[PDB]
Amino acid sequence: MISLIAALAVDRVIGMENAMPWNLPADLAWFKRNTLNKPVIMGRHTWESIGRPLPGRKNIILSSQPGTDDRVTWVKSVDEAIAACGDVPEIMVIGGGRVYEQFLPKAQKLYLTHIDAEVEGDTHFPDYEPDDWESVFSEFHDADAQNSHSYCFEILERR
Ligand SMILES: NC(=O)c1ccc[n+]([C@@H]2O[C@H](COP(=O)([O-])OP(=O)(O)OC[C@H]3O[C@@H](n4cnc5c(N)ncnc54)[C@H](OP(=O)(O)O)[C@@H]3O)[C@@H](O)[C@H]2O)c1
Ligand SMILES: Nc1nc(=O)c2nc(CNc3ccc(C(=O)N[C@@H](CCC(=O)O)C(=O)O)cc3)cnc2[nH]1
Ligand SMILES: [Mn+2]
Ligand SMILES: [Mn+2]
Ligand SMILES: [Mn+2]
Repeated sequence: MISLIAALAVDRVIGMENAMPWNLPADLAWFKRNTLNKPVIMGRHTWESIGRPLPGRKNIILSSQPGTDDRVTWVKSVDEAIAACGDVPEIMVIGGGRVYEQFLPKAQKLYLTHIDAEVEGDTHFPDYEPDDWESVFSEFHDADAQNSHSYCFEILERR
């Protein structure tokens, strides 16, 4: 099974200038809990944005060019990325925009955080078709002293 995990600001913005400008510790904790002990697939730009391997996960990087770091696994196509995960119950696709586009048609589950924040961005999560997806979990949180925007965790499953 393939799942996508992402945090979206208003208008599906996910990034600006190869960064995420907000800081929501509760959402990073949600990301870690839902990805730990699973393989994670990311594109090269997202690898550079994170800047280090994510511990406790098999890190698989898509790039058309040879890898430059043997602490992670480098692959050259979507099918190779999936194969490199082996026989696991759930593969997590962690972006960015171009990678989400390619894996969305193959995904059974979306883990989305909706952040109540207006962000100028240059990268968006794909338009998906709402009729294709059932909401199976949602949890709203008001802003607090640690998290400066309200946010909603949602899990959707392909109908
Ligand atoms: N809010 C969130 O949840 C979230 C999550 C992830 C990322 N982001 C943000 O998203 C932005 C990065 O997204 P992006 O769309 O620019 O880039 P991306 O999807 O992270 O990376 C694209 C790169 O991945 C490689 N690639 C993708 N598909 C491939 C394929 N089928 N075969 C081979 N290589 C492939 C290519 O690398 P080469 O050029 O080396 O061939 C391509 O240039 C940043 O702003 C980041 O902060 C946000
Ligand atoms: N909901 C969500 N939020 C995100 O921030 C996110 N980020 C990415 C890609 N970028 C990043 C950037 C940093 C870290 C990171 O530092 N993660 C630590 C945090 C642990 C914690 O804060 O409790 C990790 O070990 O996962 C992960 C992904 C992909 N999907 C996402 N999905
Ligand atoms: Mn092929
Ligand atoms: Mn197999
Ligand atoms: Mn806000």
